[PDB]
Amino acid sequence: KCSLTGKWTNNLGSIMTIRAVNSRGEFTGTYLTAVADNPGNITLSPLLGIQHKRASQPTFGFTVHWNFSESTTVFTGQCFIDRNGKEVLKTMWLLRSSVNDISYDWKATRVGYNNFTRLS
Amino acid sequence: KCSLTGKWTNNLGSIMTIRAVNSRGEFTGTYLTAVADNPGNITLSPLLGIQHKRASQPTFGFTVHWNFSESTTVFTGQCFIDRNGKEVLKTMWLLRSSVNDISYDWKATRVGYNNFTRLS
Amino acid sequence: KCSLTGKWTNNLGSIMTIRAVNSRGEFTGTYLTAVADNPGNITLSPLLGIQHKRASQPTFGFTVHWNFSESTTVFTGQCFIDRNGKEVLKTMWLLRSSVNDISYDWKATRVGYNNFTRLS
Amino acid sequence: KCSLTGKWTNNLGSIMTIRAVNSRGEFTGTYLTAVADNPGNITLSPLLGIQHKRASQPTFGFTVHWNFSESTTVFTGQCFIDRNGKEVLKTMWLLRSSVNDISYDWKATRVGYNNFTRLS
Ligand SMILES: O=C(O)CCCC[C@@H]1SC[C@@H]2NC(=O)N[C@@H]21
Ligand SMILES: O=C(O)CCCC[C@@H]1SC[C@@H]2NC(=O)N[C@@H]21
Ligand SMILES: O=C(O)CCCC[C@@H]1SC[C@@H]2NC(=O)N[C@@H]21
Ligand SMILES: O=C(O)CCCC[C@@H]1SC[C@@H]2NC(=O)N[C@@H]21
Repeated sequence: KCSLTGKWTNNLGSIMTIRAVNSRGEFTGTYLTAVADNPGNITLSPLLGIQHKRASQPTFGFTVHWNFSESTTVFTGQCFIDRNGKEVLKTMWLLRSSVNDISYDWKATRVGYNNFTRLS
Repeated sequence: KCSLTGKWTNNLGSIMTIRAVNSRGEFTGTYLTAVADNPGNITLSPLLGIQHKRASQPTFGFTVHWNFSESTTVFTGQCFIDRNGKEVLKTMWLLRSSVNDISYDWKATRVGYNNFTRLS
Repeated sequence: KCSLTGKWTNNLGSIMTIRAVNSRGEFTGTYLTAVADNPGNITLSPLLGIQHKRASQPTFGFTVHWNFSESTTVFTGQCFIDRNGKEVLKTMWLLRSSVNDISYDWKATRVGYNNFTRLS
Repeated sequence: KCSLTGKWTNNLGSIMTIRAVNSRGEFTGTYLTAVADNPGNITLSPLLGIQHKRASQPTFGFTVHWNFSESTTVFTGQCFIDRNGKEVLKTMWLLRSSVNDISYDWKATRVGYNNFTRLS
């Protein structure tokens, strides 16, 4: 069974650390992004999410509340286990920026991908 | 100040309730989707997320762990307040399906929008 | 049968004209966005796309080459007709910005929706 | 200057062939996807798009009209040139399925990425 607990890195070099997954599938953790709109401001930021519990290759989602900007990212994906037991998270994300008013909403959401593997 | 705690409906007819937002911006709630891949299976599903606390029109994200499928959705957006104090959540979402192995990952993520308004 | 040829407006106030659709489903047209990163620079921009021909409610895609920035948008969606013969294009888009090198690629793609109705 | 003319493969193994880019940046080509909802049906399919012309690392978009389904995909991205002259297309895509009526629109759009490099 793939659990999100542990430390992961992604293809951009970001690191996240996920704590214990509870019996509902909820987890917390931290996220250190390698990149940002203003990378001189980056600080470690909290995440909160839910994975499925029964599945060996669960889907999941989490939210990162950036501690250094007004933005928020959500990630969703699936944990896959290889025939050799190696785990990969395949994800996609939406990065929501804060805009001044509803007339600017159209420009507020970026999209992308990230592949994660275990640090150790 | 635009608040997330309370009862919301979206443009598809789905409803959600969001409980008290704590000092870290974290919240839980319950989501009733009006639509699904298999709508005869729909059950109430928990959500867990984080909003920004200081901002009057905060960005936020949350995860919905569907209790009736192997899928997961994440929503991100911003809470706007107009001149008369009417709130709207402008959101975008990613809906992740479970696929059998990594070679099917390409097809696993749907995207869309939802505009939420306060029930009553 | 839902036709794309003609003049459309979307929920942001943008307008487009689409010319005759050929036997292969290919079409050209002109797009006037109501919004931009630098709205003082907006000029009319060409579009080029393909729809399905046989379907009464065809899917389609088109590219807009912005004539006033280095960005490009793609739209995809479906043309629906209701009981009274009213057409709507339900679309989603990706807006690609130019970045300096591949290390900035992660931030280069915005996503959103647009609903179009026929002008007159 | 990166021109999209030539043959490319992506990370899923798909192949596309792009013909001459005209002075407006328009191009046609063909796309042989490695994967599909029903891979037993895959046939070579046409594409039509636009790239920017002046830029050495242009943004672009194109539409693929699948010749074996009612779906359409759009891709947008940028062509990057390395310090060694090697070219990569970084893209993201929206895959629009045909649904029966507007009430199913919410489930009709998949999203993903693709990285392309030159065949030869
Ligand atoms: O720029 C900000 O204000 C917040 C940081 C955003 C970093 C994004 S989240 C999606 C992508 N994946 C990462 O690991 N980092 C970037
Ligand atoms: O179909 C499933 O297995 C889970 C339900 C998915 C419902 C989606 S989430 C995005 C969109 N917004 C809604 O309120 N419902 C749909
Ligand atoms: O800002 C630019 O440089 C180009 C204009 C982008 C306008 C976008 S495309 C998606 C959305 N829908 C519209 O009608 N306009 C915006
Ligand atoms: O399944 C279909 O009806 C049409 C084929 C879709 C193939 C998609 S397009 C996005 C992704 N990238 C590829 O090279 N192939 C898949």
